[PDB]
Amino acid sequence: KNSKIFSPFRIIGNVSNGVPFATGTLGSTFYIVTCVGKTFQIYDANTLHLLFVSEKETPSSIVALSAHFHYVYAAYENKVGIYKRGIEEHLLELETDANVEHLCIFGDYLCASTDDNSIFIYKKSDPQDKYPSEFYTKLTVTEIQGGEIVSLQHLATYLNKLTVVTKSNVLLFNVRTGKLVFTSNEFPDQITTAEPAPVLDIIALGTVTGEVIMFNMRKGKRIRTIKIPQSRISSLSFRTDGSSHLSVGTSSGDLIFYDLDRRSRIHVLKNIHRESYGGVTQATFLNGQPIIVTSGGDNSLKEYVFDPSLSQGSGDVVVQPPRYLRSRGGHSQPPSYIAFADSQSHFMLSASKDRSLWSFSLRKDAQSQEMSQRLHKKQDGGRVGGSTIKSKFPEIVALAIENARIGEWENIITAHKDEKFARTWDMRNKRVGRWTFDTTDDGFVKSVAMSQCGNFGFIGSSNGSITIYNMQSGILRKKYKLHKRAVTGISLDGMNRKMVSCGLDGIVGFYDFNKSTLLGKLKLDAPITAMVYHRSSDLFALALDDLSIVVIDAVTQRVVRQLWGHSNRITAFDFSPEGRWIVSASLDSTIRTWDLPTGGCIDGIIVDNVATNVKFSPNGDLLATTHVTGNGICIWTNRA
Amino acid sequence: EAAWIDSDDEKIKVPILVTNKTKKLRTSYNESKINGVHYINRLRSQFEKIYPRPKWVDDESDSGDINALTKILSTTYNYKDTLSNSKLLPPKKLDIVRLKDANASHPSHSAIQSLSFHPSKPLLLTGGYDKTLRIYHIDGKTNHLVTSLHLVGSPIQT
Amino acid sequence: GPYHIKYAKNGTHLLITGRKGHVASMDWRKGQLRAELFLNETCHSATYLQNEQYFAVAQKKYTFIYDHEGTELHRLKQHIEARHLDFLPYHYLLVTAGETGWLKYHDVSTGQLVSELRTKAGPTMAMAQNPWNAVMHLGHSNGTVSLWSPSMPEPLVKLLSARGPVNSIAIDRSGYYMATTGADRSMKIWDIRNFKQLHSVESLPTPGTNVSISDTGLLALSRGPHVTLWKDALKLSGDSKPCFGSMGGNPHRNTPYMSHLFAGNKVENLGFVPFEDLLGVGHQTGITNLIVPGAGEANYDALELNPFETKKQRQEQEVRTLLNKLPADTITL
Amino acid sequence: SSLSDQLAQVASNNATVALDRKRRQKLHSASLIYNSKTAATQDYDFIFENASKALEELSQIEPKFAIFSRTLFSESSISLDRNVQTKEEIKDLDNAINAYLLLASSKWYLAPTLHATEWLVRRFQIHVKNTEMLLLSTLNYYQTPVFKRILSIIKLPPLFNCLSNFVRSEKPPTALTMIKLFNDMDFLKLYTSYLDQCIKHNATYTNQLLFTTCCFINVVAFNSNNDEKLNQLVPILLEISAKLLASKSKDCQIAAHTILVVFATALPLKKTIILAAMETILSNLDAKEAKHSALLTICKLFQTLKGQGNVDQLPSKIFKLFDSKFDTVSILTFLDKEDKPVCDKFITSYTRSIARYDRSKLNIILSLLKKIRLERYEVRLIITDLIYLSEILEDKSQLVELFEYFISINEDLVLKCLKSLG
Amino acid sequence: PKVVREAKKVEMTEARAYNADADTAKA
Amino acid sequence: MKIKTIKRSADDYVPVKSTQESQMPRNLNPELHPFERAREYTKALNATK
RNA sequence: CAUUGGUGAGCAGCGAAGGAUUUGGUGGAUUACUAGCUAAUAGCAAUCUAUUUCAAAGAAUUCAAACUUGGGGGAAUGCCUUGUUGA
Ligand SMILES: [Mg+2]
Ligand SMILES: [Mg+2]
Repeated sequence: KNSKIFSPFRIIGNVSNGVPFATGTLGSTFYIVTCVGKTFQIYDANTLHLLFVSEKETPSSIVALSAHFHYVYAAYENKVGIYKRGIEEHLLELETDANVEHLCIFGDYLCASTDDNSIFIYKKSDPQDKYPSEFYTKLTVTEIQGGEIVSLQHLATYLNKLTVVTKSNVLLFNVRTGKLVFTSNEFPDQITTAEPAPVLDIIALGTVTGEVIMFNMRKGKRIRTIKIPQSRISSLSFRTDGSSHLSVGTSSGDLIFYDLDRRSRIHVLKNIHRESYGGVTQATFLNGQPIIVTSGGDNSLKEYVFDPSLSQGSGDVVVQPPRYLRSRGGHSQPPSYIAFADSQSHFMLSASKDRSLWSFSLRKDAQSQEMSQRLHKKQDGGRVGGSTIKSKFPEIVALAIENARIGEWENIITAHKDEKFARTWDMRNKRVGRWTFDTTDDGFVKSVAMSQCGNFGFIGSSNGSITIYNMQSGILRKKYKLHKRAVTGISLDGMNRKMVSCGLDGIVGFYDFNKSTLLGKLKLDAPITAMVYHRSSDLFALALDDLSIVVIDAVTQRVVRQLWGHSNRITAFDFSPEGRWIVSASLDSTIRTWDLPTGGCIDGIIVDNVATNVKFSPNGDLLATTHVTGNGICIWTNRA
Repeated sequence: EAAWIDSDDEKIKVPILVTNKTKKLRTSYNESKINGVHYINRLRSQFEKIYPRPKWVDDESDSGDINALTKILSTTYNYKDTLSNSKLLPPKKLDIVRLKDANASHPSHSAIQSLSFHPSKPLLLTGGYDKTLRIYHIDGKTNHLVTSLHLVGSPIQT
Repeated sequence: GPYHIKYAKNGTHLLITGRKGHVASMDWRKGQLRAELFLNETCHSATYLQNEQYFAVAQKKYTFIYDHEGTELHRLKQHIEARHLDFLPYHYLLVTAGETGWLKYHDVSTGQLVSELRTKAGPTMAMAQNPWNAVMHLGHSNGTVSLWSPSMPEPLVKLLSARGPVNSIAIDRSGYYMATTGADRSMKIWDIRNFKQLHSVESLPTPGTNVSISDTGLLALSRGPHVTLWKDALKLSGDSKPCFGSMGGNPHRNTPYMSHLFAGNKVENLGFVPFEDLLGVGHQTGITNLIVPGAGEANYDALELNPFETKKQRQEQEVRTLLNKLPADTITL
Repeated sequence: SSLSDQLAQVASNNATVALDRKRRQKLHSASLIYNSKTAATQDYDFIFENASKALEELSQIEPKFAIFSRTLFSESSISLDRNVQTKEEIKDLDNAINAYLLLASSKWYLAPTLHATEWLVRRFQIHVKNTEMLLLSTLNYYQTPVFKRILSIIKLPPLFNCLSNFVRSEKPPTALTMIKLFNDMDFLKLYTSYLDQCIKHNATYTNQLLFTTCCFINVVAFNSNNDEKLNQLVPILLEISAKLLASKSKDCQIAAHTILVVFATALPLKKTIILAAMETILSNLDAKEAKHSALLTICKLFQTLKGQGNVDQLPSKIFKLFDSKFDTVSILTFLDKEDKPVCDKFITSYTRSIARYDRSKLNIILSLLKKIRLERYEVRLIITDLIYLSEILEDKSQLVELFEYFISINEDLVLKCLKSLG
Repeated sequence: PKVVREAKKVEMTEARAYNADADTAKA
Repeated sequence: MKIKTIKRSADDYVPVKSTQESQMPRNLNPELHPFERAREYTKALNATK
């Protein structure tokens, strides 16, 4: 499983995996700790810049996160890890197989709740010790005492008490002596979330049927009762800027705000996060600022701000609605295609099943930006025919880019599923282009290619017709008709003289682009599926249907190498920049690196999830892959 | 009137001066060590200086009435009755969606002089000066041609 | 940034000069911007001349005089590389010092260089005017403080008040006390009437960049981002020595009267608002005024300076002050 | 931000300091009785002397004004300055000013009020500090000459910029523009808060209610096409209706009757909101004139119901409440008058409620059906319920008579219901 | 003119927060 | 504690009546009036001139 | 006859609960992502400042110090250099 050429580097474009993020304050500034699968990333609240990432991937997925000043605690399976600046400092291993579920830190005690309704307490060996390390005791809540534990919370000014919140009711445990001081009355509806209020002795409890309860622990009595019919609360948070507001999140993806003093609704922010992916998984007010941070399972983190009231008087009543301030995001579903935008490793294009194309920056996370799909106005003056409701373009099956004429006109071609034309994009503008290329044979787009000079775009139809358009004007110029089945690959050499095509018929044709003549025709044994053309070396590799990669020398039109060993389809493959290796992925959950000079497999890997795509950097430093699971991109460093 | 009483708080005895932050809690400079009950009571005051006590917690509690209308507004978010349940259509707004055109499957070469929907089956009949009778099977997504019938020299008006 | 601030003698106008070259003259109370230059040059300090109508700016190599609206009026070719500026109001002289170690006095009324003096002590590090006698105090890199008058080619008095360069100097209104700070992390309060050292706070946490004295007598100190104020420090009795902390509540020790911390900013200059209880602070991100009760003179005298002066009063005062200009020669200890 | 922008904010804060003479001239020049040149010449003592007399005349008209003699119009108030006071003190002054603007809201036509408010404009600069409360109180006098003067001396807040044109303009603001000012939602919340204060103090008067009603009705009309805005309007304006209905004063309730009806026609609503509306309307219904307006409102609301159960019987609590405030004799009188509005759906619901809850009124059913012609679907529902009654309730002369009525008119429908039921 | 609705720049401000470290006590 | 600041009543120092003279406060502290001898000297010289 | 002149009145064609032009505000980027403050080998982040002082170290005959001037001719009174008189 361990490659001798490649090693994992990071995941790009993943901002949050749905686990509630944790907020920690260093002096004035605030930072946000977010979960990304098996690692966590720390973001600065002011600019949402990436600051730190955990050095190593945890053995099991992170479940809960709590941050306290420099130190960050991440809980995976039965182990609770302490991290400083993304460097593990110490590991708290619990003595039971039960997985930790919730995590609370107040003062020198650390509380970890396992799924077996057992609460472990750790303490600091010394009063000035930075983090708790020693094992103090173990408290367990039985089913008679209360139901499953929903969350562990600590209220201010409670000496060595932990407010355990259960589905049935709320309990108060004195960790120092491990005795149950108080059990709250039973609550009819299952509890889902808890939140300590800025007021004293009052903790906000979110139920499964749209109730929020300001339960007073000291008095053991309800104070207030909100109703949100037909909803499930997922998060709660109070505003500490001096105005008595409450933000209530819902699983449906809607965030509501109430003015407790006035008993009224300020506003509702609708569908801030997709309902499908868990909606508002976490929504927290920053301590003493008008800004509220929200996250969700759709791989997005957002921030909203409450502007000052416009009314010189009675500012309390006239409340501006919240305003989008800033955000960072990524794909909601695994990327389908990737490609390197630049000769350097700066920018990456990614297209996903979520019908969105993104530009990801390897050098910095902030630079990552989405390609807007707003269409340019038609030159003819005719009205563009489309549904009034705006819907994103279908996913991108194939893509091609060039940088010879960046900034002058469109330089990207993309094909869509079940769509009879290919759309253009402009990298410099980061916006869809003004040309659409039609196959002209009632066939769907299966291949897209561009000349090196950036002037010609080739579109391969499923009915065997290859069309050539001009990128700067989008006017059809020529059309080649050789294949009788779908063409699955097109490429043009660096000199723009010799052109090569391949189709499901298993035939490879050699065309002379300048004179428009068929130089020669080659038939292979099996249908061809994909093609990569290496312009420097004039070798191109075909992923045949018999689980073979065939290298052919365009100048001479002969098979030079044939690679065997794959146990299943070849989903994707790429050439090394120098023209010496081919890295191919297959459905047998492997990535094999093939040495073209010797024609044998020199390295092999077994990935847990099949790799849909593999792409070398033109420099040769990095190798990126996308997989059937995971919203991000795995980046690898070429140890060679 | 506290529901519960914690005895460990009456015995616990904490020093103040060890940490800088707690130093504010002293009442007199001689004082250096206090039992728990006063430590909690002092912590309560400092907490208030951080987050002032708002109006809603203290003065107000929930614990034919005139305020019926204001209540029902609070619970409901959607103030417009669902049109799915009602069996009259709304007056000014039409909820209308386009489908695939019926004639895409087999085009007409002359104007569509008449249209008709079969009483029970899902069929549509078209005619024109093309002198043809085209019957289409309207599904809304494909709309293929069931049959066609050419009537030589009989321009179709209806 | 950073921004150097100077207030008008009557407290009606504020002059700020960004280091990279944004000079702005404004009436801060009523929020009217009189002038705003965006000189693409380095400006070091600026001062208001006889009234708010004219101000001077010390640019990269020359000093320039400007009008109320921002028109330059003169380019002072003689003053080379001036770093600090001061204006003697009764005498109508503009004073300069800089990297040349030359003290140049220029009369604004006649436009003639009254006298130019050779300091012979390398670049000048600090400067302040004694309001009582209009004798100029220069610090130097050798740790001495020298007193100069236009009529004397040699310094009147030389005081050794530090072990390294003197970063700043301040003189009270009465012209009786002087506060000097050095690069040796030491503050020294001087009695300039008799030239006897009163206090020496030998060890400071960090070097003090600037010092200032209010009308009421508050001593102000700035150390990088910190700003600290002491009350009754300027006095002969021993108990008035500035102290940062009282040991066990000893009443005699003089703890700070007020303190403030600009988190990430290095203070550039401190200037009291003349007749209001406010302290101006220049720093990297702009200008800030702190509220310092008791700082300023509550009871101003309208004949001499008047914050509520109308334009007709301003022009009448501009002449009668010009008529009885004290000759430059009259300056003496 | 640029240096100029920040200094502008400093100027706006420092508007009323009167730093120099020129500033003192502009501030002192603003007036509601006098021109600029005379205004500059006057002194606070002369201005206060007129106000003290003017307040006395207002006191005779209304005793409540006499209280401000102890606070705002006292001889000590001459020496009182706002710029010199602390933050806590200015709030008490603002509260005193806001209370006075409420009392003077209804007496702007009288001459003395214009003198009395001059003292506040000159001494306390309400035209600069309490700008919002002054405009809100005098919004309904928009065509009056007094309102023109207010605009000239006042700097408009951000919410009132619709009037920016009409400052120092010969034409007074038109009726159409006032709809624009109310159209923005933010103003409605502001006006709602001011209106709420009036109800709490019972300071309302007919003219304010008339003008407040006319704007709110028009705002709905201007938003008839845009459904999504109308949805945002319901939380605000219906909330006002609940407050107006709480008021004891009848004219306040009648305004709630106007405003409720227009939404019901403007936007279809859920029955629960409609039913909730009835209970609020009927809780405080004591005045006869409000009582007449209520009954028309109740009937109009049900007509807007266009869903299943549109003619379902009222809930039991609602039925008992309705009969208490409207005996059977009253509704028969309402059914009598030839110019009645269409009320068939309510009578169908009110009809079925009797059969479920009140047996002894079953005779009244006969009278009610004769007076009004009900729709065929409504009649079918009545027949269906009465059929169940006969099976359960003991057979009565009135009960059979009600059938006998249905025998006479549309006999065939009677069989259809019987065929489907029995 | 209609009401101008401008998005004023919002920058962070210092706010005091209660620290739980004072809470834990040892006998 | 007890905080007090230099506090100017603008009405005292800028008259309300546009016709009225402006107030002229006066402080005789010598610290506010430096160069007592030199100023009187020039006023003697100018009187002679 | 021609307008690749202006201003309009209408078609053909394009055409999913509208289309087109202009504009204010904010947010993210425009260099390659190791967190805030301070008296910084650690504290604070609720600050302490009732230990923040003492001790130790620390002063070139460099006792030099315009490298900073638009050209020509001078410079009473100044200032620089040199010598001199008398204390
Ligand atoms: Mg714009
Ligand atoms: Mg010369």
